[PDB]
Amino acid sequence: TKFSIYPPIPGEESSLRWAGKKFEEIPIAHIKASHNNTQIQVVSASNEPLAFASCGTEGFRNAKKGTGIAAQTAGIAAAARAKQKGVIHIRVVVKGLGPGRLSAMHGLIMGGLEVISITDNTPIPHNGCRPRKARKL
Amino acid sequence: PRYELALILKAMQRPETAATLKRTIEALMDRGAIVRDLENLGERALPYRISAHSQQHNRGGYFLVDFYAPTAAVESMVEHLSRDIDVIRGNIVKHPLTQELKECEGIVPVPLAEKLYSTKKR
Amino acid sequence: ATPSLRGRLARFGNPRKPVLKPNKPLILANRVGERRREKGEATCITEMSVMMACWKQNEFRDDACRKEIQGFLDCAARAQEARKMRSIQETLGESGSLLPNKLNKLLQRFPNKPYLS
Amino acid sequence: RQFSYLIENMARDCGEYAHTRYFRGGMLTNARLLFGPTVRLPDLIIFLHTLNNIFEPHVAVRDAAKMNIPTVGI
Amino acid sequence: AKHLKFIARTVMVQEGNVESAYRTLNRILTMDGLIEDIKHRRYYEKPCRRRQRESYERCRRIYNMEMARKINFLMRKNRADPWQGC
RNA sequence: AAACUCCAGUUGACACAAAAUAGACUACGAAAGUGGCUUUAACAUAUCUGAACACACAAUAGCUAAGACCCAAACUGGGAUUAGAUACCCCACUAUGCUUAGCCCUAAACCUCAACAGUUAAAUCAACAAAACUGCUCGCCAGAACACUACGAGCCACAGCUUAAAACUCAAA
Ligand SMILES: CN[C@@H]1[C@H](O[C@H]2[C@H](O[C@H]3[C@H](O)[C@@H](O)[C@H](NC(=N)N)[C@@H](O)[C@@H]3NC(=N)N)O[C@@H](C)[C@]2(O)C=O)O[C@@H](CO)[C@H](O)[C@H]1O
Ligand SMILES: [K+]
Ligand SMILES: [Mg+2]
Ligand SMILES: [Mg+2]
Ligand SMILES: [Mg+2]
Ligand SMILES: [Mg+2]
Ligand SMILES: [Mg+2]
Ligand SMILES: [Mg+2]
Ligand SMILES: [Mg+2]
Ligand SMILES: [Mg+2]
Ligand SMILES: [Mg+2]
Ligand SMILES: [Mg+2]
Ligand SMILES: [Mg+2]
Ligand SMILES: [Mg+2]
Ligand SMILES: [Mg+2]
Ligand SMILES: [Mg+2]
Ligand SMILES: [Mg+2]
Ligand SMILES: [Mg+2]
Repeated sequence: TKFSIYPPIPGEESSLRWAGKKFEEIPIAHIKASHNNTQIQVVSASNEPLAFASCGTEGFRNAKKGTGIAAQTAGIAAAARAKQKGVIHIRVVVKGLGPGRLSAMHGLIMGGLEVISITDNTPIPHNGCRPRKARKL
Repeated sequence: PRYELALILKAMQRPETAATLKRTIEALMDRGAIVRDLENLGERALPYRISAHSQQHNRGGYFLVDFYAPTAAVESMVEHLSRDIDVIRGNIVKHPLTQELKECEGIVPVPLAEKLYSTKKR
Repeated sequence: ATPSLRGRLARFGNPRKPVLKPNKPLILANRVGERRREKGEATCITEMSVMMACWKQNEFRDDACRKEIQGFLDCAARAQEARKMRSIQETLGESGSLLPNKLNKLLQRFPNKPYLS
Repeated sequence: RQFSYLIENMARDCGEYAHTRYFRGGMLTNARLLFGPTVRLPDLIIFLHTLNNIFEPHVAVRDAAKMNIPTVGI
Repeated sequence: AKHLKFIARTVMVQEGNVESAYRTLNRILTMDGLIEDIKHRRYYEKPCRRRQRESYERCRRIYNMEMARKINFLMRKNRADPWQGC
């Protein structure tokens, strides 16, 4: 067949398998790319925490956490703890427009993990709560 | 006037679904309604998870009830659908067939605005 | 379809409140803006990160990280050529859109007339 | 420019003068300096094209009226 | 929260080419407007400032469309001079 | 830096708050103002004009009383910068913003371009801006400053609002 960019809906039967596992079963890599930090947490299909890493947990301080090298370092630290539990294929769910939004995705690949999808779950309200006032800096 | 009751019932068996529709159609007649038809849109999966009466629903039955009733019967029937435990979500809207559609002749081209600034040599 | 301008600006015939409040008159100019400078993309960063990670493990010895250095070296050579090729070629080469200097010679041959003569 | 060659030849053919080139400001209103004090300006100007290349009236239309020269124009 | 996961804003990776997937996803968010919306939602934009920006963006479009419409209309006249010498 | 560390991330449950896209639309309404869904009621006038004060409305802020509370946030406190910093930057939190019931009656309430009817000819027109005019009517204005003042009156307003002078002074604004 051809190749579609839309994810295979669970209900309808498909033929796309990864290591004999359906798309639903693949573990999920929740990335929260903030402006001053980047936390990464890998979970299974049944929401079971397997690995957690962040720039702070890798020995970075203050303004070094909001860089692209600290997010990549955090991906290698989470892709090395989850590869010992039998994780190879993951579903990336990026949340945030921070510096370590794409650099953490590269770090997960530098740990032996293969990314099959890229999901964006950045919080966008349909007017809800009021942000802080604009600054003059 | 003529209204349309978009009713989303809880996924149940045939005996329980028919008892709910009858109980719901009798409430309209008691408020002065003249039911006209009862269409079934079928049971499908909801677009989003609906939480009603301490229950999280993922499926439901879609039924339309076209009827005639006085203006005062709409507000009294909306309070009857909020207490029914087998009615996930139910909204009353004016029937779309009582709104004639004006004939259209097509798209009218719009010419750029003219004489917006003085014809002077700036 | 360019947005409309009917009943947008504050005028005498328009009874309704203005929709637009332009600070510069909406009259086409006889020139375009100059293309801005691009920030640019840093090159040979992945080769530069695996070469400095080997030094830490090997205590900054250039005898055990030889393979990594070549990746960072060969890349620099290729990247340097691209910068020279890109700057000269873009101006001389005609691709896609024209440049302002040549595009303003075309707009000055067909100037916009917001006056009568 | 398309008919510049044709007009110049006809002017030569009919023993008359032509100017199909860029009009330097002052040919008429400043002829004394440019050509000389004893110069004789045209008695009749025939405009085969009254507009310039920027779709505006030729300057000679107004410069011939200042010097009270009768003009013919298409 | 109440919608199905892994449908919205999801792109599948072809032959491990993550770069192309991230560029496609970022092109979906920029064309839809989410990227700029998230940048203006970090600090509250007062109504008066938000109305001044919409007018600026609407007058910029109008101008840019007409200038482009004239550049495409006069690009036919960018050919060689046919009356070279006259 | 301080702060927090019953903190953070995933999942699930869960609002008296606020209403992405559409909207490149240009609508409603007297204006103020109005952009989530449904329903009910509902949008003056068969000549025009017509009020600081009559009659009725009027953003935000604010008072009084009783509730609510996600977030934001004057004040205040802490941290930093600085010659100093009663500020800009960071954190936390309050009045307040919300609802109900009363009040207050202000704005760069400015599309600074009155209402109605009409014209595009003639001298187009100081300048700029949003081309220039005609008829009719109401309102207002006659150097600057003193003066969004003082006094007086009126007002649920008591550090208030409306209306609103003069003297001294300059030869400019
Ligand atoms: C043409 N005259 C201009 C004018 O001069 C004026 C100027 O007049 C000043 C008055 O004496 C003073 O009391 C007055 N002071 C006040 N406190 N009212 C000045 O404001 C005033 N200057 C002015 N209006 N520009 O000083 C006076 C002596 C002057 O020379 C009289 O003729 O104003 C001067 C600037 O103040 C200009 O330099 C002159 O060119
Ligand atoms: K204004
Ligand atoms: Mg301006
Ligand atoms: Mg909304
Ligand atoms: Mg009246
Ligand atoms: Mg009066
Ligand atoms: Mg008043
Ligand atoms: Mg008020
Ligand atoms: Mg209040
Ligand atoms: Mg707060
Ligand atoms: Mg302080
Ligand atoms: Mg509070
Ligand atoms: Mg206003
Ligand atoms: Mg009036
Ligand atoms: Mg005065
Ligand atoms: Mg005042
Ligand atoms: Mg007073
Ligand atoms: Mg008084």
